[PDB]
Amino acid sequence: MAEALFKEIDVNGDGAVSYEEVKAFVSKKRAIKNEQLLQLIFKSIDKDGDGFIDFEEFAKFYGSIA
Amino acid sequence: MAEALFKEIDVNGDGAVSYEEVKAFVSKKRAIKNEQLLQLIFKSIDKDGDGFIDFEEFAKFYGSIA
Amino acid sequence: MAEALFKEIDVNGDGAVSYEEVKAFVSKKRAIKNEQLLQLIFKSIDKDGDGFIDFEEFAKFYGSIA
Amino acid sequence: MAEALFKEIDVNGDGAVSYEEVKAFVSKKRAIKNEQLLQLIFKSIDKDGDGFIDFEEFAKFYGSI
Amino acid sequence: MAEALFKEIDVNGDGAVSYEEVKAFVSKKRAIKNEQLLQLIFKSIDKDGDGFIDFEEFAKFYGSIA
Amino acid sequence: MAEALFKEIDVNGDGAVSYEEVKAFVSKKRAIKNEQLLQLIFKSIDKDGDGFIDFEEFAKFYGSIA
Ligand SMILES: [Ca+2]
Ligand SMILES: [Ca+2]
Ligand SMILES: [Ca+2]
Ligand SMILES: [Ca+2]
Ligand SMILES: [Ca+2]
Ligand SMILES: [Ca+2]
Ligand SMILES: [Ca+2]
Ligand SMILES: [Ca+2]
Ligand SMILES: [Ca+2]
Ligand SMILES: [Ca+2]
Ligand SMILES: [Ca+2]
Ligand SMILES: [Ca+2]
Ligand SMILES: [Ca+2]
Repeated sequence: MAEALFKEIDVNGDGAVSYEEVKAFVSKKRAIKNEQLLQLIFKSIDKDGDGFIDFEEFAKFYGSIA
Repeated sequence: MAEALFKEIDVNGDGAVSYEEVKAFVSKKRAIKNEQLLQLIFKSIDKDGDGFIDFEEFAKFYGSIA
Repeated sequence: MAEALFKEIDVNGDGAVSYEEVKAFVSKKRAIKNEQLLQLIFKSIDKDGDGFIDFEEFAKFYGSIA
Repeated sequence: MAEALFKEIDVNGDGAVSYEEVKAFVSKKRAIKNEQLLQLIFKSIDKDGDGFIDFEEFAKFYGSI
Repeated sequence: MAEALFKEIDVNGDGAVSYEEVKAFVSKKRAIKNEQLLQLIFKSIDKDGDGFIDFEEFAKFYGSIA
Repeated sequence: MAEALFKEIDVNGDGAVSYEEVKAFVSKKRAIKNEQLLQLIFKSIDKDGDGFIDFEEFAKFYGSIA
């Protein structure tokens, strides 16, 4: 929704989005999306869900990128 | 023109472009392009040209993309 | 192979790949690839192999973009 | 909003987002973005707003970029 | 070292890799990688494995990306 | 140079660059730039300049990046 996005970009809440706030916001979103993708990928490799990739989980991932 | 393009990369003026000067140039050019693009987008949203994006301007922009 | 790669990624040598480890490795590898490509490009201009592009080399390159 | 977003990827209105609709939505969204950008760029070069870039306009623009 | 990859690129078996063979290979590999990634994302959201994202599954996804 | 560029973009030769012309050109130039880069890489691997990569050239390249 238009209103919430505005409030999030407007960090100093003065009701004017500056160029610097736009730039910060775009960088922040890009960072968040890249971190989300990497976690999604990690969780896909970590079959047994324990937070680590063992050598057998790894080996399976690696043969399968084909 | 040839000299001018070389001089732009050769930031310490020694008449030779080092590998670090190439890397720095490739970064600077990419950063300039991204600034230019972002500034252009910004200016397109900033309908009254006052250097800031107000909620009204922001709603008009959000609405006309999706 | 998978083995060597697992070892490379497992920087702390504890036999497990952590998410922090995956992040480090992805950043490392991205950086290496960029550096390889920029080196390959630089080497193709640096015709005498001395580690600098001189103006003559530059003009041979600027001259040839066809 | 999750419904708004869902209802948009779900092109055929069957309440199910297929893999093909994901792939199409991703492509569509990429296309629209690029077109919008190219529109802005063009407009920025076409100072007099006549719908064409003349060599005078192209020359200015070739200045900065 | 490199033999399997060279043979995979060298599609006509002449013991040479041509520019067109390299190009066809790079495109082929890029197409498969983009497919594997998008499939991975899809599958992570399709929790019941039925090949569709239903509204519950999607809301869990979109909610989970904050 | 600029006029050479402008004339190249002005496909219909009417002295004006249209929006359709700009679109046509961006796709063209994108394609050209991607070919040019792949070409530069290829040429760097093809040490003997016969226009083909033989196995000993390929192995050398592969080793250099491994
Ligand atoms: Ca503000
Ligand atoms: Ca695990
Ligand atoms: Ca220098
Ligand atoms: Ca304004
Ligand atoms: Ca104002
Ligand atoms: Ca470890
Ligand atoms: Ca040199
Ligand atoms: Ca559907
Ligand atoms: Ca004009
Ligand atoms: Ca061949
Ligand atoms: Ca499902
Ligand atoms: Ca024309
Ligand atoms: Ca050769």
